[PDB]
Amino acid sequence: AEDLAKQTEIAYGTLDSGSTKEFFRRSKIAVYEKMWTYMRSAEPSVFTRTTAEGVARVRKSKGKFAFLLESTMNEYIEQRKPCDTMKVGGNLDSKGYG
Amino acid sequence: AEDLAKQTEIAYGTLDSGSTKEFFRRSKIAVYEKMWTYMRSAEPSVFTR
Amino acid sequence: ILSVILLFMGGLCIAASEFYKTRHNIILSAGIFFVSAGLSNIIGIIVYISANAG
Amino acid sequence: IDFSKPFMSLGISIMIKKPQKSKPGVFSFLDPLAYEIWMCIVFAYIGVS
Amino acid sequence: MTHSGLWRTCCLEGNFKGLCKQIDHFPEDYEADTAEYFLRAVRASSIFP
Amino acid sequence: VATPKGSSLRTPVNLAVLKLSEAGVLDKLKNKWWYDKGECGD
Amino acid sequence: VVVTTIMESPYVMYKKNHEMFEGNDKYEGYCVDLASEIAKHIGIKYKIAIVPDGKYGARDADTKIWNGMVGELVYGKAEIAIAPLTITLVREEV
Ligand SMILES: NS(=O)(=O)c1cc2c(cc1Cl)N[C@H]([C@H]1C[C@H]3C=C[C@@H]1C3)NS2(=O)=O
Ligand SMILES: CCCCCCCCCCCCCCCC(=O)O
Ligand SMILES: CCCCCCCCCCCCCCCC(=O)O
Ligand SMILES: N[C@@H](CCC(=O)O)C(=O)O
Ligand SMILES: N[C@@H](CCC(=O)O)C(=O)O
Repeated sequence: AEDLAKQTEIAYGTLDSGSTKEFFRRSKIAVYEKMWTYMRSAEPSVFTRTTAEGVARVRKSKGKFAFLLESTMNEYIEQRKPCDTMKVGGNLDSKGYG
Repeated sequence: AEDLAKQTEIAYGTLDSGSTKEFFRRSKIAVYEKMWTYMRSAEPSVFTR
Repeated sequence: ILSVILLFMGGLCIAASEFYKTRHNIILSAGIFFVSAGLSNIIGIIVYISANAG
Repeated sequence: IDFSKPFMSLGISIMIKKPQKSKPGVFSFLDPLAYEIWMCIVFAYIGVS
Repeated sequence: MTHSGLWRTCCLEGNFKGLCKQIDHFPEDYEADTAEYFLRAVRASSIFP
Repeated sequence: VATPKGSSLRTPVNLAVLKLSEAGVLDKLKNKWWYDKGECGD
Repeated sequence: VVVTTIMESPYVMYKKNHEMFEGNDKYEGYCVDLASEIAKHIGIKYKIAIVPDGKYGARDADTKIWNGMVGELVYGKAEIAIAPLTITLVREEV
């Protein structure tokens, strides 16, 4: 996450109405807060309607966009065709499904 | 300074009645505070005259 | 499979070398087959190992 | 008793007495190349000759 | 300081200066690798010297 | 963190633990009482 | 029971021929086999019903209207929401 602060050309975003988006909004951390403000004011719309749209957009991006999502969804895409996405960095928070 | 927290065999201290000693005492940092408590309770005397 | 064929072909030349004793190039032809068969066996081993690394 | 939500994540694991580092084998000079390459070099040596 | 020998090690400058002890060529500290067990057998027996 | 059956200290304790997880409290606690205590790092 | 779930992957996918089955049989994934196990034990006849608005769930600070799965349960439009629904504080009070 810190490496994102080191640059501004590469964009990133989070899914709408999803836990991840709510985490940045209420994150009282020095690095996570910064990210919440970068994306809210960034044009065009980085908050994709669904995960399917976001992943495809990153594929066509060729590297100018990074998609922020949960690890579980980040393991049935790196091992599925055309196999053109990779997870960089550990996890930011420990959560679970219910 | 962080690497000091990674170990305990190697000791360290600060001069007595000198700015450096006063810095750790009133340091409200996560790492510097830890050091102030390590040395104050460490025998023998690390605070040289 | 090619190595098996060449070894079989070389055997015939050796077998035929007891009827046409006057001819001498038959024995040479057998030598080429057995040497060529060995070179084909090298390729087969290399391909088999290389494929299993996929 | 009424448990609460997991505050941390664990999992059964095997602990063993850390086996001291081993000494490179007597024939460690063959390690840089796989056993297949050494076998094929012999075949190439015979074939070329 | 000890002037170790082929069979028995002794003492040098120190409290003891002549005390010798037969070296334990099979010391227990673990595991005995089969290649390490045969090196210490040849060593201990000093067959080659 | 358990609690006896019926104890009125079930609902405040659960939510409480969830508060600490979304604040970076738990993660720092783990990093300090585990990783930092490494006395054997060529 | 009206199970609420969302179209993700590999949580709720579809088969190579999804035109001819009828009902829950047509859904496959990780939150449909788990639902089978959860319902085989408790002994219930669940009915899968894909969340209409097609969102995971959130609360609009403007109108406080809970949308998505989390808002598909507070009003009474379903009971058991077997899906990927992370645990957060905003949702633990509803
Ligand atoms: N990484 S860890 O083990 O330190 C760790 C593990 C876990 C934490 C918090 C930490 Cl710091 N909280 C989660 C909790 C937060 C909400 C999501 C799952 C439960 C409720 N449980 S966990 O996934 O077991
Ligand atoms: C596809 C690769 C084939 C390799 C094996 C082919 C071996 C051919 C052997 C021919 C030998 C001929 C010797 C006699 C020649 C002559 O009559 O002068
Ligand atoms: C034909 C006579 C040959 C004589 C020399 C051969 C010596 C072979 C090795 C002897 C010592 C081996 C010691 C153990 C080595 C090991 O396993 O690590
Ligand atoms: N399923 C998560 C969101 C997933 C995501 O944002 O990628 C939730 O509870 O909202
Ligand atoms: N020069 C310092 C003392 C030396 C030190 O703090 O290390 C002072 O002003 O007190």
